[PDB]
Amino acid sequence: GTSKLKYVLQDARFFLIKSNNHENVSLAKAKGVWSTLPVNEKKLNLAFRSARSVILIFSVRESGKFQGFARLSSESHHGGSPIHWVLPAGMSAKMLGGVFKIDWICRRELPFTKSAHLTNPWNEHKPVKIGRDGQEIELECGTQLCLLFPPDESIDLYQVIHKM
Ligand SMILES: CNc1nc(Cl)nc2c1ncn2C
Repeated sequence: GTSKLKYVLQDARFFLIKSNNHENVSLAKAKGVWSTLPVNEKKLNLAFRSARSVILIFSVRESGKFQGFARLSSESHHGGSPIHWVLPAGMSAKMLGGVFKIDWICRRELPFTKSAHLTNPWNEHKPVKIGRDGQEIELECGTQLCLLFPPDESIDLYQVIHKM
Protein backbone atom coordinates (compact mmCIF):
# COMPACT_ATOMS: atom_id res chain seq x y z
CA GLY A 1 0.00 0.00 0.00
CA THR A 2 0.83 3.66 -0.46
CA SER A 3 -1.59 5.40 1.92
CA LYS A 4 0.77 5.91 4.87
CA LEU A 5 3.47 7.01 2.39
CA LYS A 6 1.12 9.64 0.93
CA TYR A 7 0.28 10.81 4.46
CA VAL A 8 3.97 11.26 5.31
CA LEU A 9 4.53 13.29 2.10
CA GLN A 10 1.52 15.52 2.77
CA ASP A 11 2.69 19.16 2.80
CA ALA A 12 6.28 17.94 3.07
CA ARG A 13 9.31 19.83 1.82
CA PHE A 14 11.82 18.10 -0.44
CA PHE A 15 15.55 18.66 -0.99
CA LEU A 16 17.86 17.05 -3.51
CA ILE A 17 21.04 15.64 -1.98
CA LYS A 18 24.00 15.10 -4.34
CA SER A 19 26.67 12.82 -2.84
CA ASN A 20 30.06 12.59 -4.51
CA ASN A 21 30.45 8.89 -3.64
CA HIS A 22 28.41 5.79 -2.87
CA GLU A 23 30.20 5.08 0.43
CA ASN A 24 28.56 7.95 2.29
CA VAL A 25 25.08 7.09 1.05
CA SER A 26 25.67 3.50 2.15
CA LEU A 27 26.82 4.77 5.55
CA ALA A 28 23.71 6.96 5.82
CA LYS A 29 21.46 3.98 5.09
CA ALA A 30 23.22 1.91 7.75
CA LYS A 31 23.38 4.56 10.50
CA GLY A 32 20.39 6.81 9.82
CA VAL A 33 22.41 10.03 9.61
CA TRP A 34 23.36 12.63 7.03
CA SER A 35 25.75 15.58 6.97
CA THR A 36 26.06 18.39 4.38
CA LEU A 37 27.98 21.63 3.78
CA PRO A 38 27.23 24.60 6.08
CA VAL A 39 25.12 26.49 3.51
CA ASN A 40 22.77 23.51 3.13
CA GLU A 41 23.00 22.68 6.81
CA LYS A 42 21.41 26.05 7.67
CA LYS A 43 18.68 25.60 5.04
CA LEU A 44 17.69 22.14 6.35
CA ASN A 45 17.57 23.34 9.96
CA LEU A 46 15.16 26.13 8.95
CA ALA A 47 12.99 23.71 6.97
CA PHE A 48 12.85 21.17 9.80
CA ARG A 49 11.04 23.73 11.95
CA SER A 50 8.79 24.84 9.07
CA ALA A 51 7.15 21.65 7.84
CA ARG A 52 5.54 18.46 9.08
CA SER A 53 8.12 16.44 7.09
CA VAL A 54 11.41 17.34 5.41
CA ILE A 55 12.42 14.78 2.79
CA LEU A 56 15.94 14.28 1.44
CA ILE A 57 16.12 12.59 -1.98
CA PHE A 58 19.59 11.16 -2.58
CA SER A 59 21.58 10.89 -5.80
CA VAL A 60 25.20 9.77 -6.09
CA ARG A 61 26.98 11.75 -8.79
CA GLU A 62 27.70 9.89 -12.06
CA SER A 63 25.36 7.04 -11.04
CA GLY A 64 22.45 8.16 -13.22
CA LYS A 65 20.06 7.23 -10.42
CA PHE A 66 18.53 8.24 -7.13
CA GLN A 67 19.40 5.87 -4.26
CA GLY A 68 16.34 6.49 -2.06
CA PHE A 69 14.73 9.06 0.22
CA ALA A 70 14.51 9.75 3.94
CA ARG A 71 12.82 12.10 6.42
CA LEU A 72 14.71 14.36 8.81
CA SER A 73 14.00 13.38 12.42
CA SER A 74 16.16 16.13 13.98
CA GLU A 75 18.05 19.33 13.31
CA SER A 76 21.81 19.06 12.94
CA HIS A 77 23.86 18.33 16.06
CA HIS A 78 27.59 18.47 16.70
CA GLY A 79 29.76 16.74 19.27
CA GLY A 80 29.89 13.05 18.45
CA SER A 81 31.93 10.04 17.38
CA PRO A 82 33.14 11.14 13.92
CA ILE A 83 31.10 9.67 11.10
CA HIS A 84 33.71 8.09 8.83
CA TRP A 85 32.53 9.88 5.72
CA VAL A 86 34.71 9.43 2.65
CA LEU A 87 35.80 12.95 1.85
CA PRO A 88 36.26 14.04 -1.76
CA ALA A 89 38.87 16.61 -2.73
CA GLY A 90 38.39 19.99 -1.06
CA MET A 91 35.94 18.41 1.41
CA SER A 92 37.10 18.46 5.04
CA ALA A 93 35.71 16.74 8.11
CA LYS A 94 34.84 20.09 9.72
CA MET A 95 32.61 21.09 6.79
CA LEU A 96 30.48 17.96 7.45
CA GLY A 97 30.41 18.42 11.22
CA GLY A 98 26.65 18.78 11.69
CA VAL A 99 24.84 15.43 11.86
CA PHE A 100 21.14 15.09 11.06
CA LYS A 101 19.25 12.02 12.13
CA ILE A 102 17.06 10.61 9.36
CA ASP A 103 14.49 7.82 9.00
CA TRP A 104 14.68 6.10 5.65
CA ILE A 105 11.43 5.86 3.72
CA CYS A 106 12.80 4.04 0.68
CA ARG A 107 16.28 2.52 0.26
CA ARG A 108 15.52 1.37 -3.32
CA GLU A 109 17.01 3.07 -6.36
CA LEU A 110 15.22 4.88 -9.21
CA PRO A 111 17.00 5.55 -12.53
CA PHE A 112 16.87 9.06 -13.94
CA THR A 113 15.24 7.58 -17.07
CA LYS A 114 12.04 7.06 -15.04
CA SER A 115 11.86 10.68 -13.78
CA ALA A 116 12.29 12.37 -17.20
CA HIS A 117 8.67 13.61 -17.15
CA LEU A 118 9.14 15.54 -13.87
CA THR A 119 10.54 19.10 -13.87
CA ASN A 120 11.28 21.25 -10.83
CA PRO A 121 9.79 24.79 -10.86
CA TRP A 122 12.40 25.88 -8.31
CA ASN A 123 15.17 25.02 -10.79
CA GLU A 124 13.91 26.71 -13.96
CA HIS A 125 11.72 23.69 -14.83
CA LYS A 126 14.78 21.60 -15.54
CA PRO A 127 14.36 17.82 -15.14
CA VAL A 128 14.27 17.03 -11.42
CA LYS A 129 17.46 14.95 -11.71
CA ILE A 130 19.25 18.26 -12.40
CA GLY A 131 20.30 20.33 -9.43
CA ARG A 132 23.15 21.02 -7.05
CA ASP A 133 23.34 19.52 -3.57
CA GLY A 134 20.61 21.11 -1.45
CA GLN A 135 18.33 22.21 -4.31
CA GLU A 136 14.76 22.44 -3.05
CA ILE A 137 12.15 20.52 -5.02
CA GLU A 138 8.65 22.00 -5.26
CA LEU A 139 5.88 20.08 -3.45
CA GLU A 140 4.04 18.48 -6.37
CA CYS A 141 7.21 17.49 -8.24
CA GLY A 142 8.77 16.07 -5.08
CA THR A 143 5.64 14.11 -4.19
CA GLN A 144 5.44 12.56 -7.65
CA LEU A 145 9.16 11.76 -7.66
CA CYS A 146 8.89 9.95 -4.32
CA LEU A 147 5.84 8.02 -5.52
CA LEU A 148 7.86 6.74 -8.52
CA PHE A 149 10.31 4.80 -6.38
CA PRO A 150 9.69 1.06 -6.08
CA PRO A 151 7.96 0.22 -2.79
CA ASP A 152 10.38 -0.67 0.03
CA GLU A 153 8.52 -3.43 1.85
CA SER A 154 11.21 -3.58 4.57
CA ILE A 155 10.00 -0.23 6.00
CA ASP A 156 7.09 0.45 8.38
CA LEU A 157 6.06 4.16 8.39
CA TYR A 158 4.00 3.77 11.55
CA GLN A 159 6.86 5.08 13.72
CA VAL A 160 7.59 7.90 11.21
CA ILE A 161 3.97 9.09 11.31
CA HIS A 162 4.13 9.43 15.09
CA LYS A 163 7.35 11.44 14.86
CA MET A 164 5.23 13.98 12.94
C1 LIG B 1 28.18 13.09 3.88
N1 LIG B 1 27.87 14.20 3.00
C2 LIG B 1 28.44 14.26 1.67
N2 LIG B 1 29.29 13.26 1.13
C3 LIG B 1 29.82 13.40 -0.22
CL1 LIG B 1 30.88 12.21 -1.00
N3 LIG B 1 29.50 14.56 -1.03
C4 LIG B 1 28.61 15.60 -0.45
C5 LIG B 1 28.10 15.49 0.80
N4 LIG B 1 27.35 16.58 1.02
C6 LIG B 1 27.40 17.34 -0.10
N5 LIG B 1 28.18 16.73 -1.01
C7 LIG B 1 28.53 17.17 -2.34
